[PDB]
Amino acid sequence: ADAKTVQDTVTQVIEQNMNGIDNLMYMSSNSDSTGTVQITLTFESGTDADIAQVQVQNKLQLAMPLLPQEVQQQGVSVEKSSSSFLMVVGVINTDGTMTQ
Amino acid sequence: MPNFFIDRPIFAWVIAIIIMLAGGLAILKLPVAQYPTIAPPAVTISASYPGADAKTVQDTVTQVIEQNMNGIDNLMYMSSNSDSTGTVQITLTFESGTDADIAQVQVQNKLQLAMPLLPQEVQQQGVSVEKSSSSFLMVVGVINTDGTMTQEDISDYVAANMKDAISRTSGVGDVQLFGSQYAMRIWMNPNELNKFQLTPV
Amino acid sequence: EDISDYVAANMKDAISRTSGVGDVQLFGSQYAMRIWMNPNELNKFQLTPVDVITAIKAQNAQVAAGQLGGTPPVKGQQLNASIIAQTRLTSTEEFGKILL
Amino acid sequence: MPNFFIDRPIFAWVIAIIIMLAGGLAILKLPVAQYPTIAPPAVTISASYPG
Amino acid sequence: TAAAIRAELAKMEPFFPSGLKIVYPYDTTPFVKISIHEVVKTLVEAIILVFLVMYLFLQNFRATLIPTIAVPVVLLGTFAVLAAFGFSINTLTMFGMVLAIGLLVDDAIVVVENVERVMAEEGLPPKEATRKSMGQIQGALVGIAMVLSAVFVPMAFFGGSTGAIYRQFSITIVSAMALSVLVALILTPALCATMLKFGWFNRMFEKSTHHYTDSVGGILRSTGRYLVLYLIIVVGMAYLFVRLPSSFLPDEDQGVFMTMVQLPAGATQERTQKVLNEVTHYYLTKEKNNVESVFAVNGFGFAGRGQNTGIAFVSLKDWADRPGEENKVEAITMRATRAFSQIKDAMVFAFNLPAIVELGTATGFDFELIDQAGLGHEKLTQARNQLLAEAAKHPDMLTSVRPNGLEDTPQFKIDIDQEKAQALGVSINDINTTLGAAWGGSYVNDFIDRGRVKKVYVMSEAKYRMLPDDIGDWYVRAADGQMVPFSAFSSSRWEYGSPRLERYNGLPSMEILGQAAPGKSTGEAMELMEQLASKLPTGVGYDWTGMSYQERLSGNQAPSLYAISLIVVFLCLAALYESWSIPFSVMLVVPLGVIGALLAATFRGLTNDVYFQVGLLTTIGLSAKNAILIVEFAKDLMDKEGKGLIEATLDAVRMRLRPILMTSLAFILGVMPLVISTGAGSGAQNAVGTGVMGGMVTATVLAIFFVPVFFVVVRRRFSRK
Amino acid sequence: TAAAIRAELAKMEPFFPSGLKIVYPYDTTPFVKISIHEVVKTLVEAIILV
Repeated sequence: ADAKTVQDTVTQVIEQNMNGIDNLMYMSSNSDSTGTVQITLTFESGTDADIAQVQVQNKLQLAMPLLPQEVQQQGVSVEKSSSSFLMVVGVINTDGTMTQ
Repeated sequence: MPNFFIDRPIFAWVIAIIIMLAGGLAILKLPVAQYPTIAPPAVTISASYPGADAKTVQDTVTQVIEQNMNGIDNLMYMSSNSDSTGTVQITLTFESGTDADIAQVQVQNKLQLAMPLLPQEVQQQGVSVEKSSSSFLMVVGVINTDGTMTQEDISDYVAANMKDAISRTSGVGDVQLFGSQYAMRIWMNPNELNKFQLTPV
Repeated sequence: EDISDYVAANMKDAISRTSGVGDVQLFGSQYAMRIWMNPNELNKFQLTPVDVITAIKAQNAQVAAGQLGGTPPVKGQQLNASIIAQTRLTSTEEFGKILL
Repeated sequence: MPNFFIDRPIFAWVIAIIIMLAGGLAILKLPVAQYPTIAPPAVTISASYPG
Repeated sequence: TAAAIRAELAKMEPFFPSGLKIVYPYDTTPFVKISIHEVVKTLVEAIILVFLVMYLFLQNFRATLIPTIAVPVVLLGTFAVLAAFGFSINTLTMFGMVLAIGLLVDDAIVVVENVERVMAEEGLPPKEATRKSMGQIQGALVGIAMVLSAVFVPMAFFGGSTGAIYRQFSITIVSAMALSVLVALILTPALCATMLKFGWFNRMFEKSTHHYTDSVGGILRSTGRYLVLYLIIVVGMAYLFVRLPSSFLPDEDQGVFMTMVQLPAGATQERTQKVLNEVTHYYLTKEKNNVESVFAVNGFGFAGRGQNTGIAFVSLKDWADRPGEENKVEAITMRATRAFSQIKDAMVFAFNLPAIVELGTATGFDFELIDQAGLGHEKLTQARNQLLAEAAKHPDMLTSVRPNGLEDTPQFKIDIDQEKAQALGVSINDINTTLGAAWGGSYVNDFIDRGRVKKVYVMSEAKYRMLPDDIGDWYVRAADGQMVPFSAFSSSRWEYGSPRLERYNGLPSMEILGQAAPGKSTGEAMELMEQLASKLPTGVGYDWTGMSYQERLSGNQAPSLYAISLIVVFLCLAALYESWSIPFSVMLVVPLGVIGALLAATFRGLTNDVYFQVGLLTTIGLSAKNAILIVEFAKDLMDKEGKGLIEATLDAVRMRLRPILMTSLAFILGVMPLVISTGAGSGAQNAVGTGVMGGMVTATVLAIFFVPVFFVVVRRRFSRK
Repeated sequence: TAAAIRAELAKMEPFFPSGLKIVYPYDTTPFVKISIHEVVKTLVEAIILV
């Protein structure tokens, strides 16, 4: 894709719909040139995470009808923001047989 | 007993004071809501089918949604009612006490199962589920003093720029818009489409 | 398969929306508008259920139609009403008389 | 404790009426069933996509 | 939420086009905001009158600074406790403070008011007095409190749309009364052993006291007329009690209302506006001394969009600018409707939404009229039509039965011939789309407007879609390229269809609103309706939803509760005096107070609203508290003394004067404002205020010469034979 | 919930077609109602022996 062809096919749209969701602080969003769209949404101090992720998510569920078919096939996931935790096992091959 | 503080005061003269800050603090942060909550929760799916028409809205969407509404705890009644302005509103009054977050959830599981049967046009239209009072919190006036813009220009400004965050602000259960945001409009003409041998298709 | 229909489309909905009443599995099946293909007799007309389906699909469907005195009207306008267009087959005679 | 009440039994007796009076209403608008919530909760997903 | 909206907006303001202001039509926020704070003013200020009464009776500073600094301690503590209890500040939870400010001035008075005597017994000893006074008083404070609880708590034990409204008074006061007793065993004792201690002036009471102490006992003697006088004053209430009608919450002037304007089905947008205007104008011109703004909105259905309804948010002035009931939302909106329903050919009308009444007392009933069998729309119309019909013949009782705006309008079929069309090589698809693209909009996909994705719709220029003869313009290219016109594969015919389909609970329904107006009982109406709702052709069921759901459900008998309160006020009392007989001395006051209140409430135009029970329980109980201390001093000044018969009652009713008259005039003169109040939130204030003040005076004196009789009447008539 | 089941079921009879019965086969509710009479009775009857 690319940023416009993503910001206007998907990140918008999607985002014109985060309305309804409870305790929300603010919401930013990326649209870069590789087909990716992150759209994290930080929420007031101790709001229940399990319940915010619902609605956020739950409320995505109504924009999909307006996402384009290329995207709804890859599927939009929703999850809880942590990107760096517990341990990270690595599996290498030290005899050039297996590739990435 | 009293005796204690009778001889030794300044130990009662501090209870009172602590006790007082107690309600000092507990006032800074006590919710001054209007009055207690007494109204049962109510969710409302509400779809819409462009210039469809009442029997058509409803034999084609409303029954479809209703049918699918079950296993929903604490539900007193539901009541579809839906206009021939191409437009539906199903409002489910849950019990009293019921956790609105959840009902709102519960509802959208089952409604989810209907999405795949609605008419595409009802889909793309955008179908929605909410949890708010019927009666309006407050109205927000948007007026143009220079007269430098029109009605149509405002309902735009307003949608492009202000609904957006309102719609999205905790406790803003539902925003209506007293107008409409703009859209490219292709007011066709038949005699022409006719001349050049063209159909809206 | 006469009463099953009754309970299903006359009583299963409220019961299952009844208080305390969790899930509610029905012994029996609501009324379908069952159309039974005939193999040789379909053949007798150079016709596959494909055409059959085709038919059904345009003979028996609802169809939005707009409104005389539409949404924004010309300065004057008095008359305003819907425009019921094509529509669903409620009987079984029609399902019988569909034009293949 | 005793020595009071034993001297002053109305009050005593009074306490005994209240408890009973109080509770024993909670018999008239207290739930009833066989077992309370005993089994653990379960949840079920349900797919179903043609033969 | 309103804080946030209003500041969200804030972040906007700096960036919109040129001359683009946010004005502020109908907002409900500030009234709540002013409202609970107009009540705050009351407490704040009634802590002042109480400081002055605690003066004309005491005449010191620092000896006054002590009982007046009690309530403010107690109150503040309540707010903490409230918060503890996950509750909020709001009307109920405040009046319950106000009504409670009785229960605080008193408990303080009482104590210092007693260490005031005994300083007429011990020459000059502060600590000795306050201490001595305690003990011979401390286990008495504990008990009242342990017994007033019950004059409160058995309410807010009957739940329903209501109950939770009572639970707020209940809790507020059950506590905050408890804090009273901790202040009482902590603050008020010491501190009044810290800073404690006109011939035609002072001498007023004292001269007029013996005159009281004389007039007593002497009573009911060579004419037993007084013990009869009770049975009179009693049968006194019960009458007036059934005469005084009851209500939930007294509707108030929030400073804002709205006006409906639903024309009949199929009107035009352009007409709908006409009606709106005029409303917009009437308010503008006429009641312009009141109507500060008018946000006219047309197309906006309260039960769903429509070219035939509209709404008007009207917004008043600062109340303060609109004195007397003529400038009340009630009157404003009374004549406002008479003016409409005139010159208006549509069912216009204005009304003030009932505060706290998210359905509680919307007065009347919803009767959804369901189609229980394969019936259908037409039949059902009919079946309603009948039930609606009879409704009319029984107007004997107060009724006003009717539907909601699903009146069937003319529709214009257009029946496509799938043969002629394929016969002409037209597809059905191509047709459908053309029909309902030009006549029904269609939104193809999304263009972009200055960096905001927006919608794109194809549709017919208005002028080529306005009457059935335009369906004459659309041709449609066939597979031979020949342009073919609808009137070639189709044909149209007017008919009747419905602009709304109701369903209720999955079955087709039809809503029938209706009330039993002034006269009969909301339970008759229902009854009646149910009655004629069993005729209508076979297949037609019915049901309640809404105010009527909650009628047949949520009514958890009061008296049936308030009895469990007698039993507990008694066993407590007994408990306290150790006598299965002394306590009637006190329970018997009950009437002497509600005698005042079921009056004044009848004298003023008032009801049995809440706020009446609160000001009914706050006396019923307070009254029975000053009565304890005047039945406690006997059995004591009797059982633990050289005295007895009337010698008991003697210095008892004698000592119970200064305190009574002081509290009773500490409260009353305090609730002053409440009674005749300005205008904002008045509703609430006035009703609180008239029920108390006029039920205080009526159990202060009319009880002061009256308990004593009881007491004697009580135990003397238990030693008879 | 059984009390609502039947309560609703009462609502949908007045309209039943020509001759339709609502037999109540398999129900584990009369059991509860009993195994509570039993204990509740052995209670009074406990209270008696002591």
